[PDB]
Amino acid sequence: ALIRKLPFQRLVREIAQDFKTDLRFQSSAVMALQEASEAYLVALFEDTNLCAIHAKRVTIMPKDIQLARRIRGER
Amino acid sequence: KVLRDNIQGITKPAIRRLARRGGVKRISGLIYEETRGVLKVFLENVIRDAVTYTEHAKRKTVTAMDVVYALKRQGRTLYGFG
Amino acid sequence: SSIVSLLGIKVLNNPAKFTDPYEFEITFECLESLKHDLEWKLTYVGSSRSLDHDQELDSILVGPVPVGVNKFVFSADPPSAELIPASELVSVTVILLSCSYDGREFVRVGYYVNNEYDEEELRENPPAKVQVDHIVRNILAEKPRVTRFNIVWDNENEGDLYPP
Ligand SMILES: [Zn+2]
Repeated sequence: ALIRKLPFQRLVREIAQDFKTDLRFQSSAVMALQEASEAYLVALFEDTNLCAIHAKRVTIMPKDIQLARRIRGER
Repeated sequence: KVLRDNIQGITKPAIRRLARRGGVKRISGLIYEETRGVLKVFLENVIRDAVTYTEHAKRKTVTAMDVVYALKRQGRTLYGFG
Repeated sequence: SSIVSLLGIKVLNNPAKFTDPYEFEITFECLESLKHDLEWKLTYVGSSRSLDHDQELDSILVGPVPVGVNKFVFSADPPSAELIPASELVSVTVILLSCSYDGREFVRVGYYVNNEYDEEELRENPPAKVQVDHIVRNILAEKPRVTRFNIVWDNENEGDLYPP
């Protein structure tokens, strides 16, 4: 919905290529990854905004995104 | 460095929509590249696992079931201890 | 399905000086006898740019784990300012309170921590040489970000078919 499908599907294909040649995703699998990517990034932005607010800033910065990746679990 | 390295899966307007959806009001211009980098790590981790399950099932086609399970590895994050 | 669950955390002394210890009270539940150890770690993120600047502040290793509700306190020494990139010292960061069982991480709690000078003059014109004694930290205690991982709890009772 927020992400357009075809460029997203190409990225998925390129990434999957680095793991195993000649391997397609079912349309439902790509859709599942898209929906999950949207949910992941929305949640990351929620934490990112919180970080900025706590820093007394109204503008999010790359540091806020990296810290949100630590505040949610990292790995 | 080369074209393949710079292939993207989310556009700049999409990044802005996702940011608004997450409650963001203003952004550094450096946020587009940052967000793209974070997305690529997320997808590499999930797809790596999805592919492992597909291979063990003697398949060449990745299914939603492989993706759904791979997506559990990130854990479940909430506010508070409920 | 988790044998051990975090029930709550209290951030006890907040706001505080940068050099003050971190006081926490942690409460958790253990549903049944476990063979191995739990370890709670407290980690301060020295830089958002790299894990290289993480400072582990404290650890409590418990084993065996008593069944029922358990409580403990950290009074953890603060991070070393000398080990933090000076440009990232008086700025927001995160602290992370985690727990593992038999070496398998099952819960992580992250808090934002703002660091700000306690004088208008310094806040307006922060000196190149940081003045640690004037830094006040403020943990966002009302918004812990709690992440749970579904782990295997009893290697005799359950098997992961894709172990690491
Ligand atoms: Zn002074």
